[PDB]
Amino acid sequence: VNIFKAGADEERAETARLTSFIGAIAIGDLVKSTLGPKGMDKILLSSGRDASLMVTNDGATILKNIGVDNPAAKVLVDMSRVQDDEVGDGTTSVTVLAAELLREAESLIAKKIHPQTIIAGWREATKAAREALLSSAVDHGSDEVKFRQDLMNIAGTTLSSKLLTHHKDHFTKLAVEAVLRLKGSGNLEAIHIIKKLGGSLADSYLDEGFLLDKKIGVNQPKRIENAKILIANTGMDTDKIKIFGSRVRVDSTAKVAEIEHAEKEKMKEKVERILKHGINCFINRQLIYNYPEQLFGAAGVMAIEHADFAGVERLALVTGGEIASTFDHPELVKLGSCKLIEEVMIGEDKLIHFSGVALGEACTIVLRGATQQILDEAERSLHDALCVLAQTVKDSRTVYGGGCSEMLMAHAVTQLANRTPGKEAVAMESYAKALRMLPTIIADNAGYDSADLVAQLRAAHSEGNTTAGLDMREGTIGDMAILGITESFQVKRQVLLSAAEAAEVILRVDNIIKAAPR
Amino acid sequence: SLGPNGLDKMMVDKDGDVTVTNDGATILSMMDVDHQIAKLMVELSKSQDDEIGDGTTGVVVLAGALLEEAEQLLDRGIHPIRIADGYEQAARVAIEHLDKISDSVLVDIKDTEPLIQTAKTTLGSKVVNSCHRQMAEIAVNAVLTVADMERRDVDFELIKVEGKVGGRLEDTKLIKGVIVDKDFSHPQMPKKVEDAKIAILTCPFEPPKPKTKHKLDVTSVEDYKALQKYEKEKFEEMIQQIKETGANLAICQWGFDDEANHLLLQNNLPAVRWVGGPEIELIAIATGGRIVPRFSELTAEKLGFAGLVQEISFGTTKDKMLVIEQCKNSRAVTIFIRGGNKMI
Amino acid sequence: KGAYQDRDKPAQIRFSNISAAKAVADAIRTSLGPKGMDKMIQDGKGDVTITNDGATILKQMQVLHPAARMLVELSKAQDIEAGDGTTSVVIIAGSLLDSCTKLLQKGIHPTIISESFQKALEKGIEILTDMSRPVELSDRETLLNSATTSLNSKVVSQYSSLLSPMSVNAVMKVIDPATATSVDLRDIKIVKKLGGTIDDCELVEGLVLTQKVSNSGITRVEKAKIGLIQFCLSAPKTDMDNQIVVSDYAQMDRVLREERAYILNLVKQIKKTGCNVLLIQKSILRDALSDLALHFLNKMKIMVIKDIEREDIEFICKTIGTKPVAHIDQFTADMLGSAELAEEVNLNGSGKLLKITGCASPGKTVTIVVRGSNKLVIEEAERSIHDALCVIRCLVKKRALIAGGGAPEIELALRLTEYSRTLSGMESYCVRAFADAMEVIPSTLAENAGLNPISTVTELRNRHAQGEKTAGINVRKGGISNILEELVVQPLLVSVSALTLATETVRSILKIDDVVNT
Amino acid sequence: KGAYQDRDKPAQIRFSNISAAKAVADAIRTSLGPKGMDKMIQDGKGDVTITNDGATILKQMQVLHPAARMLVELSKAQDIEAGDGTTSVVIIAGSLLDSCTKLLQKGIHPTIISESFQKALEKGIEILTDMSRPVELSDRETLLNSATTSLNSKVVSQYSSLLSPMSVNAVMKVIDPATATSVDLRDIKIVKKLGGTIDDCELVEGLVLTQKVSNSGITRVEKAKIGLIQFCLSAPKTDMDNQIVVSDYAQMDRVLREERAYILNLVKQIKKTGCNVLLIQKSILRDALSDLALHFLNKMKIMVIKDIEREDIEFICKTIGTKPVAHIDQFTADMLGSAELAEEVNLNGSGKLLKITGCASPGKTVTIVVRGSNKLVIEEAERSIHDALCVIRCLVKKRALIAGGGAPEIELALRLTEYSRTLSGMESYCVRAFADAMEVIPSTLAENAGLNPISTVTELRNRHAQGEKTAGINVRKGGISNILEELVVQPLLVSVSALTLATETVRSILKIDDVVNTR
Ligand SMILES: Nc1ncnc2c1ncn2[C@@H]1O[C@H](COP(=O)(O)OP(=O)(O)O)[C@@H](O)[C@H]1O
Ligand SMILES: Nc1ncnc2c1ncn2[C@@H]1O[C@H](COP(=O)(O)OP(=O)(O)O)[C@@H](O)[C@H]1O
Ligand SMILES: Nc1ncnc2c1ncn2[C@@H]1O[C@H](COP(=O)(O)OP(=O)(O)O)[C@@H](O)[C@H]1O
Ligand SMILES: [Mg+2]
Ligand SMILES: [Mg+2]
Ligand SMILES: [Mg+2]
Ligand SMILES: [Mg+2]
Repeated sequence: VNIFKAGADEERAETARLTSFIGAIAIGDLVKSTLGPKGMDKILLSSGRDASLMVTNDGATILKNIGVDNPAAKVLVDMSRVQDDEVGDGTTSVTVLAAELLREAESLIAKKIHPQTIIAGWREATKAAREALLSSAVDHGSDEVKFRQDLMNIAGTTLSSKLLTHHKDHFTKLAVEAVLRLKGSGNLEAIHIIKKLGGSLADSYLDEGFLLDKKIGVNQPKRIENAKILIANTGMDTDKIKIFGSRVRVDSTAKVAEIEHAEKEKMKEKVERILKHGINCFINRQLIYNYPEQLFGAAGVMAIEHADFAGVERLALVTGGEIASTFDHPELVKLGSCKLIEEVMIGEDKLIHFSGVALGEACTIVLRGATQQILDEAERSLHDALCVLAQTVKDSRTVYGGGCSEMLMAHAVTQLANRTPGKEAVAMESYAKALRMLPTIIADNAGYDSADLVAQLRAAHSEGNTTAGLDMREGTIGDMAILGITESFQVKRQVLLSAAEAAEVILRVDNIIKAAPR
Repeated sequence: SLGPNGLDKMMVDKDGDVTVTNDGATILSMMDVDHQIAKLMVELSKSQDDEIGDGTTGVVVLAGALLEEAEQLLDRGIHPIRIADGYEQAARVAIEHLDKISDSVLVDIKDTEPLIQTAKTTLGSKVVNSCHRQMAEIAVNAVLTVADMERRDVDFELIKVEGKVGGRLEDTKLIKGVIVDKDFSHPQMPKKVEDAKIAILTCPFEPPKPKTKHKLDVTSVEDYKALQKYEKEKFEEMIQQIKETGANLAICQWGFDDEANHLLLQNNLPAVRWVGGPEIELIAIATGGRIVPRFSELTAEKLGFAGLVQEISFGTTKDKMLVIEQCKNSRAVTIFIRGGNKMI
Repeated sequence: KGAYQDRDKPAQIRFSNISAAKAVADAIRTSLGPKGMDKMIQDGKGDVTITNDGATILKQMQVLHPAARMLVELSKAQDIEAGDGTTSVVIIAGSLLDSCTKLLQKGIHPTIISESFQKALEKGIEILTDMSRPVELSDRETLLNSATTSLNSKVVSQYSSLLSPMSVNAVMKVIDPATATSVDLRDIKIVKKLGGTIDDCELVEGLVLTQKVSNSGITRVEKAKIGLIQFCLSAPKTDMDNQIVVSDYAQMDRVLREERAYILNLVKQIKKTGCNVLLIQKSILRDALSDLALHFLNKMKIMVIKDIEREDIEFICKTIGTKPVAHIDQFTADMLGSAELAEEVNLNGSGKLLKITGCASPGKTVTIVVRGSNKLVIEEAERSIHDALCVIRCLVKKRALIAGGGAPEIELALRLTEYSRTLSGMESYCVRAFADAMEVIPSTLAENAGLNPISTVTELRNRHAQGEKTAGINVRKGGISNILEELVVQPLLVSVSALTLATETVRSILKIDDVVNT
Repeated sequence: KGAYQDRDKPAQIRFSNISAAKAVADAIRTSLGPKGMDKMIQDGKGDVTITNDGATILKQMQVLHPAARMLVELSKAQDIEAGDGTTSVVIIAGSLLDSCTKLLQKGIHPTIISESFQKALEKGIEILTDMSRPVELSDRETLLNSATTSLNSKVVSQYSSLLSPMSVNAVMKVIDPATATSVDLRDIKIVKKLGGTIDDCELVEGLVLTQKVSNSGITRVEKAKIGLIQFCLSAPKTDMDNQIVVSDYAQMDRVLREERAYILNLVKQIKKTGCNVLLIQKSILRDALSDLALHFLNKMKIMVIKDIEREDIEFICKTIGTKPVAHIDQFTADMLGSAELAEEVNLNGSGKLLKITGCASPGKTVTIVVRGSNKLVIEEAERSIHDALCVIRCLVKKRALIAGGGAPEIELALRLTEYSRTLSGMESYCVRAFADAMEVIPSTLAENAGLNPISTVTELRNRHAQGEKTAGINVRKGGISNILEELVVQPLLVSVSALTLATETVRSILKIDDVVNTR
């Protein structure tokens, strides 16, 4: 007898894990074609309204854009998005590793092994692998030149799997420089990425100051030397007295004429109070109406209308001023400083160029490609590189990439498995196989002999050479210490832990109950 | 599902939201069924959850077994009422024997071992048994801190479990303070202060207005100038009255405007706005202050004490949160959970 | 022996993208050169357009393939960067994608083709730079040659003798030809009105308004004193709630008299400054002009122009040198715009047009008015004028001038084939294909003119092989001749931007291996 | 700590099969014993039957589940082998499958359950065989008691005084009780006609025909000389294509005269042998009777009967003693059956019958004619008489007799549970489940009789534990008492075959672990 609903169903057997495994493997196979320096990106086309088209390489936006149906696919997409939020890298890596973990899981359950046995084996294996990765982590930060070289290597390895690889030598350092302007503040919003079409992608440059996409007023000057910027968050509009319930109730036209004259005079006195600070520039958050603009033009200052919260925050960071709202006491927290406020033209548009800024705490990156999709992909991948660089500035521990860290931690898992009895050992062996399946995939997407390369790496790591990985520009087994394929320790640790946790949570379901759709 | 070796159940709702859970009450909660007995069993699990919170699957399985044995018995031509009477008699006998069988565990803050062991037993069969040791300890400590032992009552509204994605399950901790998904207004002001006298406040930093409808007639330029002066001095007096109580930090429930934010900045007095009502109450209970509804009655003895307030960034995203730790004696605590998934 | 590469979907997707790009290129192939005839596009609503610009043709035509959309974005990016060549860039991209399809069929990895195309582009940019000759301003002859060349492939070609000199005069009368490094097209206001013929297009150093004079008593003003107004000439009303209460019978007389006196006061202050024509900004929430106010203005023998857009205030101020007023107390003749003449002209029953001409203050702005029988020719004429202006902007941007008529790309094909012959490896074929895929432009120019494409291209290759550079197709002679003596030249920036943008977008297209519907 | 057995599909299939078998069992569970009432089946077409036979109930009720089809086939197989107990067998199979679903819930492999069930079967066969007593034929009392016990649970129970003695007479008048070892039921021809009441059923040692006499001038013949005919009494016609050509006016008269002379010669050859009544076989392709032939036969004062089916000629020859005749020259009095009387009997205006009585060579064949108000009661009476005949057949097959009224299965349940208490292991639970799974028959005997089932079964177990065997449920007394004193017995073959077939069917069902829907 059926009891649920019309449209509600239950899969309480091998069918449930069949659906979960096939969905996770579909996610893994879709994401798999975008790993390594030789990975190839994808086109996302919307069948709905506006037919949005986006060319992308990373797995986070690929998985979040598509509409997944299988709940396991939803689990993988959520894990990828969470991992992108946490660090900003390895979303494709974590999704692929989870997919291979589930594949080895179904292979094991074919051999009639209880899922909790696999769970215990995986817990022990991930503990050992995390311990080995932590033991193999190299650290810097005390050094200055060595840490800068490490940052350059991290940017290179993060940016080599994307389109900017075509000009990687130009871009990596640029990204590093941007992070070097943050001065340790974990504020990625201090970085502005302005994307304008036209010209090769090698024309992109990190500005030596700031760029604002706003407009000068009518009568204000359009160039200043030795700027004294005051940044404000005042009204400058009609500017109601804010006492709700106030109205003019008079008996003549002279009275209302006098009241409007008083309103204009109070606005004039507010502008005079602003000018008393000793300024030649003024940046406001919301609109500036016609009378304050006229007064500013007459006085001889420069005013900016409608610079949003992000704009004023970035100007405050790059110039050093405070966000003013009340100008009663000009002697309190002071202004900012620059050296030129020239208007500079890019493409066909004009932007305000703050040069000679007092502080480098914020900056702008100009992205200029030949196609809007190229601009979007460059922006997303540059965001990933900046995220990783900021994360490794916060925590300078690094581990070698190219599969070397994966190979060594898989070797540790294998060594632990060899000394553990029972059916746990095969679970840990499957864990190690799934973990080693990543460099296999990188070589496959590259197009080399994956089996030979992986066997060579296994032999080299078992011997003791703990810095061996895939040299992809030639396709052999090289030394990541000499070559310089580094990676953030935080990124790899988060990838491992998140993938293992998602595999564990998915594997222990034996019943899927779907309610009737709305 | 019941038992440490049990397996989870993954349910999607009518919108497409996935929950991978093991709690029998919740599992039966999203199980949409039409048959009346299934509805009764769902209500059974929910009631057992509400009264106790443990053994939700156990009562469902026990009821199913009891009904199966009842069916086998009434197959032999016995009245259902006799089966029910026998079930009640045996339940009485089992309750008496289970009263006889038991022992006691001492519940004091001085020794927290048996409490931790019982919490560990409960935490088994759930995925969080990955850690299985520190979460039991934090749960025990939270209950012992919040509970009012004299009344033998635990108020669950003093425990604020909050989950944020990212990190690991190792980060699930017990803040003996309060955490709020807000941030200091006016980002120029400091992101942290040391031991702070807090001014818990409700009315907004805006010029007052009576609830009754009103019309303030302005009839001359002198009256207009007087209104301007009234606004300016209202802001200035409000800020100076906040300052004169010695508070290093203020908290307002209803938010405020720019002409107040700059005054709070320029007087070196950080504050936050748009804090929810229950969050205000939890802050008041934790930091030990008193909620005041008007600036005119903000004294020195109505402030609270905070060990430290911190603004925390939470990874690459820009979701900043405010945490208040190290109160003199916090009767309300917070349980903070982190992980690599929403469902986890 | 080798990787099996079981997956065949990437190959199918790549060939589909190449086929779509080739089809899109062939669609507009017949719309290139002087002999190419324009396309006709009618969208879903019954609106039609007669377009020869590739960007417009591709935008109006709602394509559905991702490669086609990337191509239309490429075309619009090339228009933004240069303004001419938006057809040739698409043709080049599609043609060399069709060239690389057989490279894919020959067993070559897409990455090798992309890198080899990058190297070929690197060589080609140097080839184009060497082929060029320096160009310097104040040489009106070469500027007229470039403008005529830009306008030859448009419907307005027969008017180019009366339309290119004014096209270059517009640019020369806006920017200083000494230290410019860029020009702006925003301050070149193209105003279009239906009626007349093309030979009636005009260039005015003053200001053109489509607004209408409110007081139909005054039409012409000699020695005009123009003054912008940003406030309102109506009954006074404060920003906050306004109310007047009447309790006696004399109060109605008092309020009427006081309102009349207030309006008369405002008009008297306006008139006493010598202002003889008034410009009222388009104001909402308060009547900009009152009937009594307009009556008083007419009584004091003034001309009033009302309903002026907010975004046009900057243009008007830059043209006639006036400064806006938002308060009557600041309305003075010391900051009042002046002009020699203000006229309102009826356009033979087709419209009413306002001219402010002879502005005594300097004006860094000109205005072009375009005339035509029907609307389609007017749209195409303004687009062609915009193309000529963009060509002059390219000349100003970087000072480098090359020949046209097929000569640059055919010389590039020869040089790049010779360069590919010394590049033994798997990239030799790719550089050769890139070199031989840039002969599509001379072939298209030959076949669109009715010439014999095979013999024309072969004779062009022979002529350029002997070093007879700057030799190309001539449609007046109907053969191949030196182009410089025929006065057909184009700025180098157009060709370089086209080549670079096409190569970058083709590399991006080659990086694609899958398409999935979201 | 063992195989995971990930696939739960086989367990679900087994539970579904067990549930379907239990549903089929307890659907007809209310049709057991002398107090269980019969069902009414109305099939898709406009046909209705009122039946208590388990085999017919299960056949007419077109089931869908494969296990239900297995159970209906089991019931028909038990009907074939035994003829009675076709309800108890399906009840037993469903009941012990219901018992074994709990075993499947206890983590016991199906093969172990099947082997333990087979061992319990092997023990139960011995228990039942030892419990019985030898029986000797030609003992009217035991035969009558067995027939009455078979008929009691049927609609004709109130007629058991008139149906049991004739039911045993039918069997005893076919075989020789000296050396039979079996009985062929084909020679017990059952003829049904509407009308009358059940009390007018009759047994005849002669022959009964549903045909009608061609000539309505003679109906009663005394000292009749019956003779079968397999040739056609019409104008001669050869097997190959036949044609008569006429070219004269005298040819027509001549051909008519030859036809008449040939027919008259055939009829005279028939008559000169002393034949008194004629039985003409039904011959398609050639009218076995012509108007001229029937005219001549009636003129010679004879009785003629036609349209006799080819399948009944063996029965007629075995009954009255005639021998088939396919040629006129072979028609003589040496191969001509004789009878004391031939009659055309009218059943009070509800049809007509032919009765041949007093055959001088009484063969091993009798006939039963049944009377009834409506068709349904007639069909049910036929089924009940057939069940009684099958019971006597089983008693003839193997000579062994057991008590009834729940005594055999309850005694087997005891002896088998103390047998299980000596086989400690994994199979002890399975054997105990088998032992306690056959308490269903006594429980339902108590339930359908209105007695309290739990107390009745408890008293039954207690009284067979005290050595007072042959104790069971009595519905006349309304309690529990000795069964042989109540004159309720059944042959050992019935119960032993029921148990064996049920156990085999369950052991076969328990080996299923998947179902596939073929195209
Ligand atoms: N230039 C390289 N050489 C060798 N291995 C690399 C290189 N670049 C990336 N990898 C490896 O490829 C894996 C995935 O890289 P990537 O595709 O950049 O991940 P994501 O898409 O998350 O940025 C990383 O674990 C890294 O170790
Ligand atoms: N008079 C001419 N003689 C020969 N070739 C010409 C002439 N005018 C233009 N061309 C060629 O036609 C090509 C296409 O130019 P045109 O259609 O004006 O703009 P676009 O380059 O955007 O298609 C140019 O490459 C140019 O070399
Ligand atoms: N007079 C009676 N008293 C008690 N039990 C009886 C009596 N007659 C029959 N039974 C029991 O009823 C059971 C079923 O017999 P019956 O219903 O005639 O055949 P079937 O089982 O084929 O339907 C037999 O096992 C027999 O023991
Ligand atoms: Mg990366
Ligand atoms: Mg529990
Ligand atoms: Mg052109
Ligand atoms: Mg019977």
